[PDB]
Amino acid sequence: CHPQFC
Amino acid sequence: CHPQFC
Amino acid sequence: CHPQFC
Amino acid sequence: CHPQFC
Amino acid sequence: AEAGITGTWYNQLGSTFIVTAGADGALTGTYESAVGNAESRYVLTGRYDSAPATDGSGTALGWTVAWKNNYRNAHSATTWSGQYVGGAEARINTQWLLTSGTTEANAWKSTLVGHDTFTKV
Amino acid sequence: AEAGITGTWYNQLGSTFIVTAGADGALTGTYESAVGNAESRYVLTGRYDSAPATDGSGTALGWTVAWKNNYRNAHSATTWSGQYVGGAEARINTQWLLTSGTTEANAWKSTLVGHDTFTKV
Amino acid sequence: AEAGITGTWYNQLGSTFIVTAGADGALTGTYESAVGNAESRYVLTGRYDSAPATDGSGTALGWTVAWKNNYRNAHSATTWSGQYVGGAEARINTQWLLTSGTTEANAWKSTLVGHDTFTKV
Amino acid sequence: AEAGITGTWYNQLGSTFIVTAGADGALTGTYESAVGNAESRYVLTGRYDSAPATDGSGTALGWTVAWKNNYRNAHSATTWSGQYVGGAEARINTQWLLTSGTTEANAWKSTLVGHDTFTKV
Repeated sequence: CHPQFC
Repeated sequence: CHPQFC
Repeated sequence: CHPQFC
Repeated sequence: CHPQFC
Repeated sequence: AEAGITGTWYNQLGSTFIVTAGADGALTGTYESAVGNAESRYVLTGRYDSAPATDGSGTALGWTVAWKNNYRNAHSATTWSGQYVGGAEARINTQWLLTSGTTEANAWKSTLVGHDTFTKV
Repeated sequence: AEAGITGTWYNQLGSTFIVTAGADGALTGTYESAVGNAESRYVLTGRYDSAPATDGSGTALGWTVAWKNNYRNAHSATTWSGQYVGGAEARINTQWLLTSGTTEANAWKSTLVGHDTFTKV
Repeated sequence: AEAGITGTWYNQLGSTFIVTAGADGALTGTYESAVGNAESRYVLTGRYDSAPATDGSGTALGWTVAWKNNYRNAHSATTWSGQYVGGAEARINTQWLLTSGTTEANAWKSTLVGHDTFTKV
Repeated sequence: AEAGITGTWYNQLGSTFIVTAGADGALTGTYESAVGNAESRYVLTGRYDSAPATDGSGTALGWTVAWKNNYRNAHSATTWSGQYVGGAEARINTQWLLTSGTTEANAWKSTLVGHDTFTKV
């Protein structure tokens, strides 16, 4: 649940 | 006018 | 241990 | 002679 | 997969390819960079990885076109890497790499990167 | 080119491929991810663009390996894009794309990028 | 350019960034990976190349986000490279690279590639 | 990290950059594409993600250079994405993206990809 999208 | 698209 | 290198 | 290398 | 991949695919810009997915991982066909003319037509070859899917995964695949035929020799080749997703709106989403043959001075500027989506419609 | 490409190639990390360059642009052979074992062995297929060179240019090429054989099915495929340069120290310089089959939630993290150089020694 | 770039941008997936384009090539602001929460918020910094355009060219630019703030430290950074195109439907089209910090064994799988388009609406 | 990153770095081809890593994730300095001349010199800006490491991981980072100064305006920008690894032979391994401003007809050929390693020596 990476920072970039979540 | 490269092969890929033209 | 992907196929590519291992 | 792009900026990056030249 | 396989039967799903076999057929005609179209991108946003007017290019078409036709592919047969063979029983042991083979992908063969022709890429036509413009749907009209009979040689904007170039040979394609690639591979796909078939597997039992239980969770709605795509099928990983790739192919190469070298840009030479009876009418043109562009001194370059493209590889597309991506995945097939089936269903009512089946698509193939790809990223690509185009390399041109250069002198060694120019080698650092030899490869472009981009992306393409193909649909059956 | 052609006769120049045909043979055995090695990278920095211990991988080997064996390729035949055929008369009309075909590239076929096997990639062995570790030189020892008889199946770290996978089928390869690709294309190269042959041309008259007067200025010491490389030859553009590409190939695909899907990561499935009788021992492993990794649900992924790699494409290598690059060029062959001949001579006393012939090499193939490449950039590559590895895509894995994902669910659609995970599609944005499906593709890795890197680079490889191959030599005859 | 400059005044054109300054403002709020949105992508297809729900992420937002806010940027000021400064007089001597500077780009500063915040990226919020989800429009709701006050820290999905991370610092951004980048540069743009301003020029006299007579032929409807885009403006080349880039920026970096490291994925650390008061709530999360993901041990990774993304760079976006692309161009701004203005008008009634102004957009920024980008390709990106995400690298994670790895051990040296894992270094070959450290970098993902993808693409994004941002609009004002 | 931080103190480790701060200093002068060199690549294989003759380029140099000088960077200060600041306490809250900031990276600032100058890239000189040729060590001689006082303007092959361009501003750089980026970010790094600092973390407690117990397993010999690299530190993820990125930076941007827009290719404009008092002597040249190349209508382009590069982003480098990678990681710092310290020690006796500290290096920064990167992949990069260079985008040029194009007309919309030419947008598909706007971005080159490559890679660079930097050392302190």
